[PDB]
Amino acid sequence: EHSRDPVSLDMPVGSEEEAPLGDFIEDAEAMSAENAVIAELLHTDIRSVLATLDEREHQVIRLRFGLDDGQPRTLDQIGKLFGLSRERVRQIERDVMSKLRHGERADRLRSYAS
Amino acid sequence: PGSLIDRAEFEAENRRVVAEGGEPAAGRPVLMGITKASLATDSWLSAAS
Amino acid sequence: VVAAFQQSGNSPMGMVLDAVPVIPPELRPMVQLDGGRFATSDLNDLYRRVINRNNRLKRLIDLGAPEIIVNNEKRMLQESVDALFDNGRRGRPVTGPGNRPLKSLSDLLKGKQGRFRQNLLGKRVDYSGRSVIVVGPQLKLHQCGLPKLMALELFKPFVMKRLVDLNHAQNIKSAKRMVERQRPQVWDVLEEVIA
Amino acid sequence: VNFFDELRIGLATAEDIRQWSYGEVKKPETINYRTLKPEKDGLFCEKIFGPTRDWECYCGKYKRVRFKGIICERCGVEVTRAKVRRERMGHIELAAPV
Amino acid sequence: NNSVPGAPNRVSFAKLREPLEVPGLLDVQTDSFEWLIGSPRWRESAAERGDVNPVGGLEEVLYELSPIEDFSGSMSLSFSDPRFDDVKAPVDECKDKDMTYAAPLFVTAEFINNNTGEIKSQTVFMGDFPMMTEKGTFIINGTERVVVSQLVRSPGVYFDETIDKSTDKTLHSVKVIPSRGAWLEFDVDKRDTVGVRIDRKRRQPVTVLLKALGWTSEQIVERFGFSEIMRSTLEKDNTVGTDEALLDIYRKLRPGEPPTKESAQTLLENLFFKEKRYDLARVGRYKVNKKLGLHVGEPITSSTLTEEDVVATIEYLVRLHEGQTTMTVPGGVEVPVETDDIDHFGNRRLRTVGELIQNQIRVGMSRMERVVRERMTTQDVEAITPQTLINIRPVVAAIKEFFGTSQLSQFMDQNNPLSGLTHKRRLSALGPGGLSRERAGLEVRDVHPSHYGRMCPIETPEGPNIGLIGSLSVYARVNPFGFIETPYRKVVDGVVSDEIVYLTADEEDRHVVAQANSPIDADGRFVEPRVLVRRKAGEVEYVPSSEVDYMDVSPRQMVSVATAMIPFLEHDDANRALMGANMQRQAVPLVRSEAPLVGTGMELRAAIDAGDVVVAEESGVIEEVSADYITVMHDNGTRRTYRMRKFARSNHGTCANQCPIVDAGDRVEAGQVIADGPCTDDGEMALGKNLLVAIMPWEGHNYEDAIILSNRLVEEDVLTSIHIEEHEIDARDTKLGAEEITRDIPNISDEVLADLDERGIVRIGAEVRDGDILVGKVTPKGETELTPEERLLRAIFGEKAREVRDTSLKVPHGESGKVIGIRVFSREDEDELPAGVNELVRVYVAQKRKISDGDKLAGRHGNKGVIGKILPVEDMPFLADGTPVDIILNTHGVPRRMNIGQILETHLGWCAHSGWKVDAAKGVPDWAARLPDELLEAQPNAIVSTPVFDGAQEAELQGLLSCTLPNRDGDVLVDADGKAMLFDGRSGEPFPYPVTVGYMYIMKLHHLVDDKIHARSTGPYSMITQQPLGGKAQFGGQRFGEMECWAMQAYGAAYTLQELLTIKSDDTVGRVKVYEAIVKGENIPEPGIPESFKVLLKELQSLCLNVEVLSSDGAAIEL
Ligand SMILES: [Zn+2]
Repeated sequence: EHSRDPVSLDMPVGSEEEAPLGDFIEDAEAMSAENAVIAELLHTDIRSVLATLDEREHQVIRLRFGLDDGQPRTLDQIGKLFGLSRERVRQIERDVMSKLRHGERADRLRSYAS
Repeated sequence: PGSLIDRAEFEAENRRVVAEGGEPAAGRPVLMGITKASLATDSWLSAAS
Repeated sequence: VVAAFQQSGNSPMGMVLDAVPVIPPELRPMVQLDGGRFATSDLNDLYRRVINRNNRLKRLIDLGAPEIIVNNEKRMLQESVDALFDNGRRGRPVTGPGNRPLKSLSDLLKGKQGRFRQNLLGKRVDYSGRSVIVVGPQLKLHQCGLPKLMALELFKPFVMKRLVDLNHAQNIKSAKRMVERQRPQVWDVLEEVIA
Repeated sequence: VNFFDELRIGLATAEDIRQWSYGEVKKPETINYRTLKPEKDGLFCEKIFGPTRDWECYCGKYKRVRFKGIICERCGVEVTRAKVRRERMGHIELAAPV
Repeated sequence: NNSVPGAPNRVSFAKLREPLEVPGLLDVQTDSFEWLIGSPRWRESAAERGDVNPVGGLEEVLYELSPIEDFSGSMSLSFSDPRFDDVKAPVDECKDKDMTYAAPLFVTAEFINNNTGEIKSQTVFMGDFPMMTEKGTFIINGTERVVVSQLVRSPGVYFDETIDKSTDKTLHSVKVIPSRGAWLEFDVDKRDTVGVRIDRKRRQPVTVLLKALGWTSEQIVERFGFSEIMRSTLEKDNTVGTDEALLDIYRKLRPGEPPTKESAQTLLENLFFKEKRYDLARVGRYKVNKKLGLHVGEPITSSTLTEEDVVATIEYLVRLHEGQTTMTVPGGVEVPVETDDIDHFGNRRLRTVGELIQNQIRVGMSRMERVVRERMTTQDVEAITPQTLINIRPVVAAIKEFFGTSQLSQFMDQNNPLSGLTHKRRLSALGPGGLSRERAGLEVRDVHPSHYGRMCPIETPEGPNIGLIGSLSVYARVNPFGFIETPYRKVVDGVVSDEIVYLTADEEDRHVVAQANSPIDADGRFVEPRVLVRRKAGEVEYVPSSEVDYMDVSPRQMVSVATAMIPFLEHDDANRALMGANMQRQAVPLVRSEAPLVGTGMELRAAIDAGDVVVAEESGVIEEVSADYITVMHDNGTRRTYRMRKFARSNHGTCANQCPIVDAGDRVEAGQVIADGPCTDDGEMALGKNLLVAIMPWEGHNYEDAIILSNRLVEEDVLTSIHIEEHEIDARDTKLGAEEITRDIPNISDEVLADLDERGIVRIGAEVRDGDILVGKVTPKGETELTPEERLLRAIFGEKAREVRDTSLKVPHGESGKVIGIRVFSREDEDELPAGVNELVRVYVAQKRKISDGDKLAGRHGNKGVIGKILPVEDMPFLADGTPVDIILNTHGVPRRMNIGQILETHLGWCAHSGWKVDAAKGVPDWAARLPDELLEAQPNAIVSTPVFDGAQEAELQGLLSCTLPNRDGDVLVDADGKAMLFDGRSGEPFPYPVTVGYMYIMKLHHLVDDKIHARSTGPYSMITQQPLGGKAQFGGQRFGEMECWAMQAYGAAYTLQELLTIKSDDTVGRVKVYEAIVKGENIPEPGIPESFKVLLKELQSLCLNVEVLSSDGAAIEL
């Protein structure tokens, strides 16, 4: 397979010279709709839903999970930033999970999980 | 001499040169085909196509 | 010719080249087709030839050799650049497979496949379609009939938006999925959105 | 924006070819067979033209999205959208005039 | 006179008896390959024909090559006696398993060493050969392939003539066109420089070359003395001396090389007399001998040009210039002298499949021979054996390349038996070795008076390939040399003789040909002293009934097979007949085929020879018959079983079925049809159904070629068609992992995956809709950090990253129906798959299509149409007895298009359907004098036939229409004129005037509306150009060309044109912005610069052209 002559994208295909092969090659980037519309829409829905989280919880997500500054700060790192321990934050995280999975929040976020 | 020039520019240049004393240039009207007319009056960008 | 050059204010030195440019790679893409077989435009081959000749010239100059071989390789580089800018404009065109001529750089502009004539042939547009036409005498002069299967797929953004706004869908993704599935809730909105 | 009064053409000179180009092509290698990615100073190098993936670095030092206009000192590549790869130019240096 | 035992009985309006039955309609395709391979049947056929030397194709090609030897003369090899082996697997297995129908061939190679005098001979394997099935087709990689014959100009001598514009003096130009070698042009010019153009060189005088050949000057003087211009040219040449002439020739051909007598002589011999470098096909040498009348008394063995030929050509040129009517040469008989015609079929030969395959194998064998000689010149001479010498790779490679990519190896279209039969019978005039569309002039696309009986002048493609693609006439046959022959019965002394002879173009030209329609007494005496006759070239004039020399066989001799089954073809126009013939090849096989009420006698023979109907090989008695298979007990005690393929996808999407039409305990005679394939009712072609037609405009729904159909057709499945799609996916190994098909798919609901089985494929018989998953597969993944929220959602729900992506094959857009069959090939089971693949599965989806708006219908007379509306059965006009009409056709399109034959077909169809009983108590009426005695009485729904150019005259129809039987109610609907008083379906009141009614045969074309509908709001885009694009699965955008831009500019519309070319075509960011804006409430933004202009600038700069846009100030601008 490594020993093979490549096909020049400029050879005619169909033999009528109505187009050369390089014409019929798709891209592999964000489509006009695939990512653009869904990415922007879920970003706006993020500004709507992830904003509903408490201010302290909003910062928790922004740092440990990485909304604002990225770099998901491990429980130890975010604890260093806030002074909290690795065990206490887990209970608040699970409470946030329980809060989000019920109601309009989960209804909004289902579409972006599939 | 012997170069085709549009009437407007030729007349304007002739008036400009004559007003300062330069002698007039003798020319006669001439028609030409659509192909040559298009080539004479067009952009190089449009001419290449 | 000489008067055209004199009026310019530039120099005729531009005819002799000392640095040939290269088009950006996206204009000459190397893409992996299905079956893991590589594909690439001939521009890459021509650029490879020119680069190899230039590097060999540099190596010969660095080491040093009798002027016969150096002159031969200089002729080689000149002919390679000539082939790059145009194949067949002079001499025997280069052909790797099946004695087929490599589409030179200037060939992208001239000929039937050139960019100028292709642009003169127009472009392919979105939000369009075609179908057979059947006479309908029930229509007014300012009317036409569009099959729903075509209107739905052609008005997709408008109809999906309006469907979202009527609360039939919670967001854009659900609306797109429903339009693709063509649920019965889409036809009313589609009739509403092409008034 | 879209004010183009005139469009002119001229004969490029050694200096003009270099000014358009962002980098010089030194070697003919097109792609690395094992990593399927462009080679240093080849016909596809990111150092010359641009990054293959948007907001990505060749070595990954500055792979995060929040690096705009920062050239990675480790590999000297720019961090911008992949579409720049269709815009930026290069130039070869002829050892003898042609 | 039904040749086949069990033909349906359909009386015909035949007033003449054909002395010769139609030959095997596929004989042209089969005989060529039979000659190629070489079989006893071909050998005995050739011996019967009287050929002195029966030589096959393979043996000829590899005999002319032998004996290959080295220059030193110490080595030499030969191989001959080519014989084949048995086939690998049956045709069904090869087609089902994707194999190639072939059979290996062996050649005995005798290796001889001259110095020692030793012999080493043994059989040599030479790859596989793509044998041809009985239907005259090649099964390549499981796909049916048919190679169409080609028309090329036979090698020989052509004496062209051109007239000077100024001198106004005839200029006679001669051209020799060998199969392979130099080209000679002995052309006389105003300056009188009669010269030779060898390989397009300067016009050196012919005398110089002639003396260079050793021709003494006094011989030139004596032989050419009768010529004055040539004598003066002989006196004008300056260079003299054999050595000087040879050196001049060498310099003109190869200047700057050592000029020597030996080198010049060797070059001349190599260029002209050497067989390898310069060769003339046997046909070429035969034609040259006939033209010049030299060496006619002996069989042709030497196939190379000789000095006698050149001198004879020059003599012919000078004599023709003199104006001589004929010339004679020592050893040659008197022959005429005239300019040749290129388009004549006496000069255009036909190279069938045998010729093409022979040429390809010859090329492969020569390529092999080069390497063989190179290897043998270097390898050791002691322990050399032919086995290690012969290389088989190049020959098989050439054969495969020809069968795969050659333009003369096309997919055999399989809409219906007629389409396949016509494709096998095609006569291509383009492709490799022939003319190209652009280069070829328009003078070759016209008809020639020599096409009568050889090439059908009606049938032809309507597109740009008009005149370059025809079809063999019904009776045309291909002579061994390749010239198309036609039958004729010779008249000896004014009495027609039963025995027939086949005449080619030249023989036809030199004789006199009668006309079949010319009346002849039962004793063979021409009643008319003067009979219409056809002469040399497009000349027809009355001649005494004694000078006539030859007579045709049937009036249908000049029509193809497709055109021979258009009733009342003699009444339609040529263009309309062409359109009807072409459309007869696009019919879609329905579910229940019905034989036509009115149709020529070609239906049955075309159906039988099309190969789509199984015909018993030997007479026997059927033991048990079942839908799947039938078993017949032969009279000799041996039982045979015919397996009938059912619901098998054709080559173009249609379905092929074979329903038996025999009952248990029936004795079937040999050659009787057993089951009917697609488009066949009781062993006769049936492309469509019979519909009751009323010709009238109806409220504008049938306006301008539109058609109105009764809903009875839709609800009765009259025009219901079955189509079988085909999808396939493969699991190819990747450097990153191996793809595997599994039922489990990442992140999909169970409801969607409710139809897939454990293996991961859809269960048979499960309805599949648009966008549904058809087979689930998972592809390996590398490393790609999840987006923040996507990774979070993965964490919350316990759904792991599941790196493997989804690439499951899904039903493309606009497909539906059951899943009739699934075929899976796995590398584990030792199956042949392409390199790098392990699991290949293909799923067949079958859809049943009912006629609806947009589907195309058309009769046999070239009158297309589209279903404008499908009215309820209660709205259609109905006859006086309550029989609603099934279709309405506009009357404004019949007379304008001048295809009046359709009305006559309608009248005859009504007469046949209702049945007629000609009054005979007082005696046969005058108009019925010529009607066959069996045609005076018919039963309702009878079958009638009107052979082309010989059928029911108008008087016959006028008489029949007034004698139709009454209905069961005791009333006659149609009047004598053929019109009937209809009742309106909506208003309920009778129409003021009577309307034409009758049964017309209506087909269903393959230009269905389902495939044509196309839409695209936003899909994938190209890569280099970034314009809209995408396979027809996701549909591609339309083409807004230049004329569509001038139309927009003329309107004064400027914003629409700015949009259609920038915001929805090329803008990379404008497209996304506008899609967001439409999917949002905001306005549409302003378009930017098209990428097709940025690309243009970035490319124009790369040519070292400094292109920079500037403002009024002259400042360079950034883009
Ligand atoms: Zn880096």
